[PDB]
Amino acid sequence: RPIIAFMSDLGTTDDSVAQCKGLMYSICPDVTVVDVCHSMTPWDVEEGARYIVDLPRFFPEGTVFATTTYPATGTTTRSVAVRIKQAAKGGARGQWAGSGAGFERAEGSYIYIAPNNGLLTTVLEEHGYLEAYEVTSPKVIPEQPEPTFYSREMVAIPSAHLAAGFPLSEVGRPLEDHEIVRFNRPAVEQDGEALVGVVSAIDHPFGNVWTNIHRTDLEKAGIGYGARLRLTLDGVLPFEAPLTPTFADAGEIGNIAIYLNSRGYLSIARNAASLAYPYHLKEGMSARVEA
Amino acid sequence: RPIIAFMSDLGTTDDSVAQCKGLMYSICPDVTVVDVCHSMTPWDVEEGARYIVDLPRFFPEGTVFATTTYPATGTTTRSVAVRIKQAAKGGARGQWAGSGAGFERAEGSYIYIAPNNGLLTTVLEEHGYLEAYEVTSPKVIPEQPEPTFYSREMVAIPSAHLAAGFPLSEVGRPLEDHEIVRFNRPAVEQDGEALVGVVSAIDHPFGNVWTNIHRTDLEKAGIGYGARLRLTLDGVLPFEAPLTPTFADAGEIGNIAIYLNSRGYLSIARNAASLAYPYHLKEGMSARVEA
Amino acid sequence: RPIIAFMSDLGTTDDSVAQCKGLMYSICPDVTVVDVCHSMTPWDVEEGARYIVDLPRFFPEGTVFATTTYPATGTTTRSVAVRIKQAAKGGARGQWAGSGAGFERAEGSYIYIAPNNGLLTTVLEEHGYLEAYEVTSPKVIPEQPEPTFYSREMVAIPSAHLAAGFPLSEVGRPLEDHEIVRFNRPAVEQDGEALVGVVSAIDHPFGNVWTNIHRTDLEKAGIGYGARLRLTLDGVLPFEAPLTPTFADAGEIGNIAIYLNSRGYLSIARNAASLAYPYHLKEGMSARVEA
Amino acid sequence: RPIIAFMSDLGTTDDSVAQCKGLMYSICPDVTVVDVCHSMTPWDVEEGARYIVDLPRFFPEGTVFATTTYPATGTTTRSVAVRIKQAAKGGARGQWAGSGAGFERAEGSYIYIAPNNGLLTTVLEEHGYLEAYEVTSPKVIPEQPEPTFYSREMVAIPSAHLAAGFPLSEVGRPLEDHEIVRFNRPAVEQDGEALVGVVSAIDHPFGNVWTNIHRTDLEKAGIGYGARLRLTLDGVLPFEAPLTPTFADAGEIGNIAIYLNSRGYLSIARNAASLAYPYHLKEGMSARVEA
Amino acid sequence: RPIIAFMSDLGTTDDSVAQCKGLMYSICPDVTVVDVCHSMTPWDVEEGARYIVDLPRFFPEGTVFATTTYPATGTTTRSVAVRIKQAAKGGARGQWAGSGAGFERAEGSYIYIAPNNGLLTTVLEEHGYLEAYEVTSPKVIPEQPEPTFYSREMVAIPSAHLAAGFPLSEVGRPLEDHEIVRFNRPAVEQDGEALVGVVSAIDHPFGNVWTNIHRTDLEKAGIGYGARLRLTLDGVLPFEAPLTPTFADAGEIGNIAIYLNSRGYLSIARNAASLAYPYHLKEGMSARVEA
Amino acid sequence: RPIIAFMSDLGTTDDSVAQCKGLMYSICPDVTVVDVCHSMTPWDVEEGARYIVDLPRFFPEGTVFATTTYPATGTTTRSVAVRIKQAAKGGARGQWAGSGAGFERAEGSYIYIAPNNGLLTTVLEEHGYLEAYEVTSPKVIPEQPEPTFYSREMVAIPSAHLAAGFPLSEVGRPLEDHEIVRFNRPAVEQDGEALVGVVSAIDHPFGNVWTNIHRTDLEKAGIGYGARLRLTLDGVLPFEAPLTPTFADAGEIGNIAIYLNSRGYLSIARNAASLAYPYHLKEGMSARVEA
Ligand SMILES: CN(CC[C@H](N)C(=O)O)C[C@H]1O[C@@H](n2cnc3c(N)ncnc32)[C@H](O)[C@@H]1O
Ligand SMILES: CN(CC[C@H](N)C(=O)O)C[C@H]1O[C@@H](n2cnc3c(N)ncnc32)[C@H](O)[C@@H]1O
Ligand SMILES: CN(CC[C@H](N)C(=O)O)C[C@H]1O[C@@H](n2cnc3c(N)ncnc32)[C@H](O)[C@@H]1O
Ligand SMILES: CN(CC[C@H](N)C(=O)O)C[C@H]1O[C@@H](n2cnc3c(N)ncnc32)[C@H](O)[C@@H]1O
Ligand SMILES: CN(CC[C@H](N)C(=O)O)C[C@H]1O[C@@H](n2cnc3c(N)ncnc32)[C@H](O)[C@@H]1O
Ligand SMILES: CN(CC[C@H](N)C(=O)O)C[C@H]1O[C@@H](n2cnc3c(N)ncnc32)[C@H](O)[C@@H]1O
Ligand SMILES: [Cl-]
Ligand SMILES: [Cl-]
Ligand SMILES: [Cl-]
Ligand SMILES: [Cl-]
Ligand SMILES: [Cl-]
Ligand SMILES: [Cl-]
Ligand SMILES: [Cl-]
Ligand SMILES: [Cl-]
Ligand SMILES: [Cl-]
Ligand SMILES: [Cl-]
Ligand SMILES: [Cl-]
Ligand SMILES: [Cl-]
Repeated sequence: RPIIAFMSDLGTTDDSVAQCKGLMYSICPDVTVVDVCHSMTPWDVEEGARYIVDLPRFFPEGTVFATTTYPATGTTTRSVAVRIKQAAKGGARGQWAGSGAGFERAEGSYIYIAPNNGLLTTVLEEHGYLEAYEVTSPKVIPEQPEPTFYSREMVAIPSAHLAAGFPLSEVGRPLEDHEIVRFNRPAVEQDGEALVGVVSAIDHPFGNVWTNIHRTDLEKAGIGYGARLRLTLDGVLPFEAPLTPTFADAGEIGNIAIYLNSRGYLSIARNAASLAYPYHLKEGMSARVEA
Repeated sequence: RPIIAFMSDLGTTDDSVAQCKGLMYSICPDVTVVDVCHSMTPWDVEEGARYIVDLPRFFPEGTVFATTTYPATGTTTRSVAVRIKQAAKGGARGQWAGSGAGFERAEGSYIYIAPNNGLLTTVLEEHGYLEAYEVTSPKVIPEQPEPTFYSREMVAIPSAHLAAGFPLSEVGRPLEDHEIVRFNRPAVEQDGEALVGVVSAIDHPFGNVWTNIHRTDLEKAGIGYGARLRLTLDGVLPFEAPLTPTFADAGEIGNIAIYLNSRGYLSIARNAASLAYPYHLKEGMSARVEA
Repeated sequence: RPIIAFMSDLGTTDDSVAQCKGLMYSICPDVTVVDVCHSMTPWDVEEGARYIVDLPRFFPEGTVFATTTYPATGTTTRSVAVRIKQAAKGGARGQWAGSGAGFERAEGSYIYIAPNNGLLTTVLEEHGYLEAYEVTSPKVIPEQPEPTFYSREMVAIPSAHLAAGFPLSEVGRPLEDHEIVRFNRPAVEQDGEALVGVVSAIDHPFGNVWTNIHRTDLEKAGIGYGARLRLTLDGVLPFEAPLTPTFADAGEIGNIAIYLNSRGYLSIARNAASLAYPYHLKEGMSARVEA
Repeated sequence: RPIIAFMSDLGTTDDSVAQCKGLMYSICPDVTVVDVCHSMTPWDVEEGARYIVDLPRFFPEGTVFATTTYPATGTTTRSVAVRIKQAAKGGARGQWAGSGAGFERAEGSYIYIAPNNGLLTTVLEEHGYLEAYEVTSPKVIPEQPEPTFYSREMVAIPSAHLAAGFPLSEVGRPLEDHEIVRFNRPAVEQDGEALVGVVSAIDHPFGNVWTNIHRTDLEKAGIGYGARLRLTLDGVLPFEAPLTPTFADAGEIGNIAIYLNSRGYLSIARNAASLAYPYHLKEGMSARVEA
Repeated sequence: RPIIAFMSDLGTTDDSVAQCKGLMYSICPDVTVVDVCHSMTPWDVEEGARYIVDLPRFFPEGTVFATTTYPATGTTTRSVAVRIKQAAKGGARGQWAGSGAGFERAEGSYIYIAPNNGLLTTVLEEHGYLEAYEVTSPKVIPEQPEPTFYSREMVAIPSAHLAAGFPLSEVGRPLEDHEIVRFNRPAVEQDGEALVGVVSAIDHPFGNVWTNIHRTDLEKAGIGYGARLRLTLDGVLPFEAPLTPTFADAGEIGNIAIYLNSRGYLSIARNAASLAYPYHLKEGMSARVEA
Repeated sequence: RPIIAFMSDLGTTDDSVAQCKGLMYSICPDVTVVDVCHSMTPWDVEEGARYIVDLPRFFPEGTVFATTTYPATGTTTRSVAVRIKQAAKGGARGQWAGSGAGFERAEGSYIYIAPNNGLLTTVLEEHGYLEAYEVTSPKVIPEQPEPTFYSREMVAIPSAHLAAGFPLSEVGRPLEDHEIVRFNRPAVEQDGEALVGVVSAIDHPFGNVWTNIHRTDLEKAGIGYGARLRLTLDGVLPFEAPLTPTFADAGEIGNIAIYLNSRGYLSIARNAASLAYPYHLKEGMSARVEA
């Protein structure tokens, strides 16, 4: 029962992902391959990062995360394979996932394999890591890798060797911290009483609006449930709602809800209606909150 | 070899379904998770119902159906879990599904777990039920459920415990019939000789048109295969064809076929062309039929 | 550990695929069902063949390929089931898939089951076959098949039996070669010294442009890597670049790459930018290439 | 130098308007035909009234306003022709139009000729009338009018006669006030101290938002220039700004301006940027304003 | 008091029409320039013809029609200038236009000037002509015409000289009939009892549907006002209504009306709703009619 | 017979332009008002400039050009009224407009009145000017101008006083050169043998592609008709055609034509087909030409 959770930019409109899965079953016959999603904006490492950072706590320990967008495919670049440290609690409150008090996950229990292009930036900062390796061994990758399909050659193939029990430390040399590429994560700016950030994503298929203002940012300003907030979107939209746990707390259908989403971030929405879709609100718009 | 069949409004554009699956594999190591679909219109209980009602006869006995759109997520509402009575024949003819004479399914062989918001209305009407329970036991749900993710906390998680052998009767107290929420199903109206109903769904990806006029409505009007019919849509666009078993019976490509779809309902299409898409025909438009 | 790899025109918007899968697990409890894709243009047998021709070398031996668009559903037409001969190398170069030197596949190791409507044309061409059978036995298909769902009745259901070790030769009588329906794939012509083909596909989600001009057409025109090419699309949009192994060979982000794709065909792209989407480039547009 | 100012739902995509104009020049060789607009939503009598109510103070005395949407063309309905009383001041302030102190207009100086379908409702309200006649005389309309072109037959043709000095009282019998069809224009209500109206128009091509909240509603709520206002559109999008004379009062390009428009109504805009288009704001959406 | 009526494909999005007008006012100081329309599909001679054929009876005698789409601009081609014979009655009934009994127009009273590219095909068929000349004299056209602006050089300019009194016979040599280019007009075909033709135009801005089935085609089939008809469009969508003079005869708003439009052609609409726009009905679709 | 040629950003979808025209006929009863166009992108002074720079040679001397986009409406800014110097030849060759050798225009014969916002930048540089005045006199503008309608108050009103014969020098004080606001006109860059500029506009309704590379730029490189050119659009589209006078010179319909447009600028198009529309080519894309 080893598991590979597969997140790519290959789409679901042809056999690309299927080619990867075939090789995964060829290499690790008893594997379960779980699709994260294959629908990310290609080459957008910051977005792919979002789909992979919250994963470990939800999976049984020993799960391998094969995560890939590879614009540098067919170059001398090689992937990185990391064993993370903290599985890490998540959500609005910061807790373990599961029934009861949740399923506590041990440390050093998940492997991420990805292009060394910054895709694992937030995984590394939010979980830490115990070890990190360049993926170079002809035992886990092709000697002649397909120039335009490194998402298969350099992620999917070796992830299945790792899931079969190939020793992580044998995929290639240890990587020093600085050799692991990171993208810049823009910071939430304290601006007087206000916290100033950005709309980080539109929560599809609902049209909810997610910000990069985390619960840790809020509580450092002393903002918890009940706080009457002004959340200004796009510079000109001063929404006004108390912070509430969930959508229905806005009252009637269509009413504005300000809440902490399931990833732990300040968000805004309408109760059982779309906020973002009718007004064509977008990722990257400004987002400011204050009491 | 347990199965959970998972129908949600979570989409496939981020890791939401994957989080649910990870937890299901965590609780039930031997489980196969089968995706039904995740693309339904959020908060549309009637549409979600369409995707789940026809499923039992196709699945092995003991299958759990985890089915969720959750607009009341984070409120005091709790899920219902039901053991259905009859697996129920289906199709245009009413038969068991599978090779040969079909696979006959024993009574009481499927469980649905769902928000108690009306999603199971047509499940209960067409399959009946033997027992129904409120889902409240912290052995099957989180002690501290994520306010905005009840689809995972109150459906995916306890569905995996049920797959894993947790006694159905122990999830919570029994629910009496009037405690199970139901949506209203508009009836097919008789109008002299005409049967008057609705376009219930556009059949994607083909653009066939499905009505809520059932084969039983037709055979009580005396209408059977070979009958010449006038089927009028949106009030303005009429169509004339004999009633035929299939699309190619219309003759040339693009010719109007009027038929019974695989769910047992009167439908209209073009032979290997799209009907709905060029004329922008939509669900909710009226549908009138008469010999 | 039997595998069924499943390609259809059923979509992922309702329960259609799940109904097939449920019957697959019913017949073959052991089975792993792998989705290829379900998003193909309904009834486009050439597009469907594209999503299935390159699969075998990637999969474990014994894999059954359930591949289906069925616009003749409900007619006297019966499916064809074939055991292919060569797994066949693929790629820009022509190699076995996998780590190290790749994994060689024994001959006669895969079964395709599909409508006899030409969908397997390129599979048969590129792989050959050892045996081909009409699928008629009530042991593998329903005695009374659903008229509008032959993709389930005549492909999905019998594919699961074949995965379960049902003898291929026992599905029905042998089919002679002339009874296996084919489509004609237009040839790559020569206008003087230029190669005149077609855009065979837009490569989603990247927007890359794929032509029907194969490696072997290039090498018999004396076109090798490094050759400066003019490629004109749709008879008006000209593009110029060396033939290179990959996208990054183009240099700056956005620059034109002319390359061989992972399927072995002359393709054209922007480096980590979309070519097709901004210019609304389409499958079926002409592609001419000159040195 | 007679003038006919011409407003219709005829469009500018075929020869319809030119056919009317040709007949106008035929009857009144002297005439100047001025287009108001021909792009109104067909059959929307409220929108049409908007394009004609503010015209008189701008035009030379004696001007005939040929104003027409005619969804009842071809019926026994006959047009109404009225001589209005007050030319009426307009604008954000309420002034005469023109250079210096403006040009005063004598009373009873303009004729409107239109279908008796409510199109002149606001014209009659804001201008009053001295006389109103049914248009029936064969001297001014065709003996056998084109059934589908009453905008020409019953408005354009008789308007040219009236421009040519045909006696208004001789077009047909006097109409009593109750025989002149009106629409009801919804009032601006008061929810506590907030003013609750509607978006009356998107102001093309700028994308400005126009409400039905007039200067006089503002001044009887004690709202003057400089007052800080919260204006919410469609029940969810909030905007905040002082009431100012113009767009540039907002400051930076893109900043919210809340202002009185040239027609005298509370409006909202971005300064030299579009407000409506990015947010897909629409006529008919609710508008609430609070101090 | 001369008039030039100006129909072009120049659009109204820049100064192209204004340049033409300036020159027309320059040549003919006393002229009124009446815009017909400028929005026709460029290079569509058949569509351009529709906008000009019905015009003469509406205009004063001596009017010049300057009508131009010019794909052969800058070539050796030269315009044709024609004095038509009969002004021709029109409408659904066939009558003179105007008040009273209509304005009867004398023979030989209108000139059309146009590219000799077939634009005047239906002008000549319906009005006849008395004389036709090639436009070549440098007294009416530029000595050095702008290669890409023949609509101005070879139509607008000489149209103004003709308005200004330049002898028609002096523009260039006479053109014999076979020297005047004609487009082919597909005939209305008889098919048993049905009349089979085409959707000739969508009637913008309303979305009414116009066919090329003339009233004469109807009255030779015995069809008159009150006849119950089945009118089928695009082959698939049929419609049933009596033939009525106008829209409101269909009864309720949105009801199907089948009528004769103001150009004398069989048409189909909804009563004060759009037919074409919701169902995306287009010009070129087939149209079949029968009692 | 005085003429006002009116170019605004007011659109044609309401009565805005009509309000201006009414005041024009009120102030100058014998005026002819010619519409240039009212469809420019609001506040885009560089585009408005394009619609007004080529005008004078086409109009009779003494014509007044009322040209306006006024984002600074309701501020202390006042318009500028200029008498230009050279009427200026135009077109592919640089010639006078009209029949024969064209209509030669005297110097000092046209007045432009516009916002002092840079709209007259190219008018001034291509025609020069003899005098320039601030428009401030209450004899030609309102004492209380409508804050949001300066296109009427500050352009349309005083243009009609000027057309009536109000002395230009009496509208307000003389303006020094530096007080006349100019926008930056980016230069065509000589880059080796290449001329490097930009796509200046899409020529609607055709989809022709206009560049800012003028005939004077070309001939300074020695490029005339016949020159085999490479015109690279958008960095990646190396079109190849000889420079020819007109579209048809490309040969068959759809073929690429490179030519000098009627404004004197290097352009590219297809013969009687659209270049820009199918490929979504846009203003502001790079444009490079070379031999
Ligand atoms: C939000 N869904 C979780 C996935 C989400 N992308 C996340 O990562 O938190 C869970 C459930 O919330 C419900 N939901 C989502 N948005 C709303 C909303 N605005 N109002 C009411 N219910 C909502 C949906 O029915 C869905 O089943
Ligand atoms: C209709 N498909 C079943 C899924 C469908 N949503 C259902 O629930 O019945 C099965 C097969 O019917 C074929 N089909 C669907 N619509 C048409 C049509 N209009 N004409 C011809 N074939 C069709 C498709 O190729 C598909 O493989
Ligand atoms: C191309 N992908 C393979 C699937 C493809 N449909 C095929 O069948 O070859 C593999 C990787 O190539 C990368 N890729 C695709 N297109 C481009 C491009 N135009 N520029 C740079 N990288 C690209 C993607 O990030 C993806 O991870
Ligand atoms: C608003 N225009 C008047 C027509 C308007 N439809 C009305 O009836 O008031 C006049 C001038 O105001 C300017 N204008 C319009 N909207 C804006 C805006 N949002 N910001 C700055 N200027 C604007 C335009 O450039 C135009 O020349
Ligand atoms: C180009 N038209 C002039 C207006 C243009 N906006 C200009 O300012 O030069 C003049 C005539 O050229 C013809 N024309 C324009 N573009 C093409 C083309 N690409 N191919 C053939 N004819 C064309 C049209 O029919 C039109 O009547
Ligand atoms: C149809 N209009 C004539 C122009 C038309 N393009 C023609 O050439 O006949 C005249 C009047 O008929 C009315 N009209 C047009 N279509 C409809 C319709 N479908 N229902 C009711 N009234 C209509 C319009 O309001 C318009 O003012
Ligand atoms: Cl929604
Ligand atoms: Cl958008
Ligand atoms: Cl237990
Ligand atoms: Cl739509
Ligand atoms: Cl059969
Ligand atoms: Cl498109
Ligand atoms: Cl009548
Ligand atoms: Cl919209
Ligand atoms: Cl003369
Ligand atoms: Cl369309
Ligand atoms: Cl076009
Ligand atoms: Cl676009």
